[PDB]
Amino acid sequence: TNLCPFGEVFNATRFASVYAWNRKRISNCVADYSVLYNSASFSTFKCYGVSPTKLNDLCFTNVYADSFVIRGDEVRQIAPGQTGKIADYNYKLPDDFTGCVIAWNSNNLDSKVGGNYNYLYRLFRKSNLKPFERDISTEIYQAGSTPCNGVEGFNCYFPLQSYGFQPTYGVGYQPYRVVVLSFELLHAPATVCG
Amino acid sequence: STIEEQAKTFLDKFNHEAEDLFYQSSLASWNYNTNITEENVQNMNNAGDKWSAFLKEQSTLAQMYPLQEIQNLTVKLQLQALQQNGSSVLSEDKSKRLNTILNTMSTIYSTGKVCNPDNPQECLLLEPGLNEIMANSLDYNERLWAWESWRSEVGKQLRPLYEEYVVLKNEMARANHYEDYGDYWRGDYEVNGVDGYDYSRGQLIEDVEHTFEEIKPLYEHLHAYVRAKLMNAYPSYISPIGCLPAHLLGDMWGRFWTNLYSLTVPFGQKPNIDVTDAMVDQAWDAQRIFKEAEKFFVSVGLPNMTQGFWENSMLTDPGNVQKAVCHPTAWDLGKGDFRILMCTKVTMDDFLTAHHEMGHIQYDMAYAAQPFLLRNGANEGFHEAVGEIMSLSAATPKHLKSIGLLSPDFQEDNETEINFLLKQALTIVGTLPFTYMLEKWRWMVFKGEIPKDQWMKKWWEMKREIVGVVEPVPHDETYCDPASLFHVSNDYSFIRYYTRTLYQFQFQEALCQAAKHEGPLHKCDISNSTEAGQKLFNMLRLGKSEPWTLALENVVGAKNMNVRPLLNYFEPLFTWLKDQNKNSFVGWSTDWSPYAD
Ligand SMILES: *[C@@H]1O[C@H](CO)[C@@H](O)[C@H](O)[C@H]1NC(C)=O
Ligand SMILES: *[C@@H]1O[C@H](CO)[C@@H](O)[C@H](O)[C@H]1NC(C)=O
Ligand SMILES: *[C@@H]1O[C@H](CO)[C@@H](O)[C@H](O)[C@H]1NC(C)=O
Ligand SMILES: *[C@@H]1O[C@H](CO)[C@@H](O)[C@H](O)[C@H]1NC(C)=O
Ligand SMILES: *[C@@H]1O[C@H](CO)[C@@H](O)[C@H](O)[C@H]1NC(C)=O
Repeated sequence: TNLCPFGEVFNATRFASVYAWNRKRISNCVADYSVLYNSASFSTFKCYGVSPTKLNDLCFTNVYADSFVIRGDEVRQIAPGQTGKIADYNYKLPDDFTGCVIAWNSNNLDSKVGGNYNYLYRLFRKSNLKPFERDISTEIYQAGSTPCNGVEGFNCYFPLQSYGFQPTYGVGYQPYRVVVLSFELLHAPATVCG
Repeated sequence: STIEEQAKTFLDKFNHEAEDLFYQSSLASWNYNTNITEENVQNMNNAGDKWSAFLKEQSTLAQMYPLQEIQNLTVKLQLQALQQNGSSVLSEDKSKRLNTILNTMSTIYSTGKVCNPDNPQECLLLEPGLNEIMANSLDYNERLWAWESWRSEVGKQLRPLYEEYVVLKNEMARANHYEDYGDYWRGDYEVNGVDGYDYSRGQLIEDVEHTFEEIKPLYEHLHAYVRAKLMNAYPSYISPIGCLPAHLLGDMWGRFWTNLYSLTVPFGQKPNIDVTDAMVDQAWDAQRIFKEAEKFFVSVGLPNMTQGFWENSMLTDPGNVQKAVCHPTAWDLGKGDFRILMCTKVTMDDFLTAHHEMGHIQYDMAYAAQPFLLRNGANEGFHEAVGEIMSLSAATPKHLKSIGLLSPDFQEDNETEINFLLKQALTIVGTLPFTYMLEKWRWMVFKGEIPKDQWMKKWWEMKREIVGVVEPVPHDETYCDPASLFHVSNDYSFIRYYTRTLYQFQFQEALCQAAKHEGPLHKCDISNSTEAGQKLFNMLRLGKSEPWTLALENVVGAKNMNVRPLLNYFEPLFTWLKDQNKNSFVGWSTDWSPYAD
């Protein structure tokens, strides 16, 4: 019986880009959500299936805590039945979404003068994504007909693009960090609640 | 698969490249324009070269796509905006000579310096020398000499330069499949292949022709009144039946007539409306000016400015430790960053210009979500249009009576309102005839219908017939008077101001009639009328994604330029002049000259 280590999850300092969205399985621990709820200092805290409080004393078999960073205006992109770049090619949500989506401003950390370029996101793809899949396979997207043998050039573009993060951005373009907690309800023994 | 999806993919990637490059360049240019330092200019020119070369190579890559093999309009709009190679496509030798022409003429205009015939080492540059020389002075001879000298030093130099400039430019436009370059300047207004909103290049010339046709009587009464007044000011140099001195237009040319207002006050005993001492006594500062402008813009339902705008932008003269080119400008660095740059003092003029720039920035805040190349006005005038309408609104006596800058027991009536009208006239009615004269003059030049050996000669005739100003000096082919002005010498399309002037007043009528206003337009305000604000936003949110005239109709309900907004706006002043001019003439002869003694 241990507390679910949400702490060094929500406020670690190295978050990956969406195209390689990070995921950690949480189980075999007791989970104290209501503290993270009543933190109440986030810029957005939604989810789809339970009141913020009632989820506390109703529990699951396992949960997945995924993290990434996106641009502000695209927080709306992350929700069941949502479309758009980060929704269709980078992070796709199922429609019976069990988890919760928390998102906070991070402009004072993840951006810096000159513009950070560590953070990435995929720009094109032959077709949209399945639910919940990670894709680091990065072969050139074929935009035209001429097979150009893996090079940058005309109708051959690299599927990844670097976010521009200069801290003088509008809130809609300043970076926003996002965590999502996908719960499952299965037949496994007593591994998740608190 | 198809061509069109490929083009959209291309534009997608191009958006997130050009956005970032433009942000870098804009931020660098800003950091320069706020604090004059050398390596700032260095990194600025670096980023600017980056952005420019990137744009050129993108245009070359883009021309690899067929135009008519695309059907979705927006894509065609973006691709015509991008693929137009322009001067870049001509021969590298000729393009280099062209770049030299630009820098040469511009630097001669911006560094030209006139020196009195008595002192070879005491003399004045244009800015701000000749400006005040022509504005604050009442001196006949001073203005005469300054006029001729400034037309002598730079213009006579730049004459063949501008000639060959026109030549290479028309060859360039031919290479762009344009009939000539003035046509290319028109081409921004051109609209193709959309039902109910077609627009030809010559459709524009017809538009401007007709607009000025109905404008004619207003400006004719204006000329009459000013002629009478300056005659009272200069009995030995104005006959009340002819044109006006080309050296007494308050400035070097007659682009604005505000300076003559001081001379032609309609009633020099009624106090003029200003709250400068008032804003002082009430302990205001630039910060509070802009906060009140934000309050106003909220009062029309638009979103208040971004937090980043407040914490980031430079709003006041940054002390005396650093100097900068802080002429009032409003920057949209893209990607959600919007700033205003102005060494804001505290006065009524700053109060107006602050709202002007706030209109600029709000306008840009509207169309953030559109693709890159659409992040600009429906035309090349709507920016200054929205920037001028908010100012015009706030400058009414009543809106000031609202937020407590005027005496709540103020008595506003006939004489003072005609004063305010005639002032705003000299500001805004002034630009119509002069602007149109110059624009169509340059259009004929690009149309080459005028032999070089007669340019100046026909020049003043247009000044003569269309605008009514007489030259003070005999002019042979030694003159290049057009280049004697910034936008000409600096090669800027000059119609945009005429178009802006018309569009703002169409906007004024549209919004006041949509704000359920009753009565005189010249007293109108939009604030607190969320309905009219929503009306305006309904167009602001388009930028230039829709054809511009569709955007205009989304405001006024007329699909074309209309001047009757203007004459209606002024009709108080119109009748007033129609009375004032009973005993004096309107109209002039094309032969007269002050030196035709
Ligand atoms: C991370 O930052 C939040 C503020 O949003 C703070 O409440 C939290 O305590 C920090 N993390 C840790 C482990 O303290
Ligand atoms: C202007 O820029 C220089 C170089 O970045 C800087 O050292 C200086 O402090 C700036 N001016 C002011 C008033 O800070
Ligand atoms: C053009 O494409 C955009 C997005 O690709 C789409 O929203 C729009 O509807 C298209 N144009 C028309 C006329 O449907
Ligand atoms: C801007 O106006 C909105 C309109 O309701 C308001 O909610 C918001 O608080 C204002 N901005 C700030 C920083 O308070
Ligand atoms: C706008 O509405 C507010 C709220 O009543 C009022 O205090 C203010 O005087 C109004 N101003 C104008 C110009 O209507």
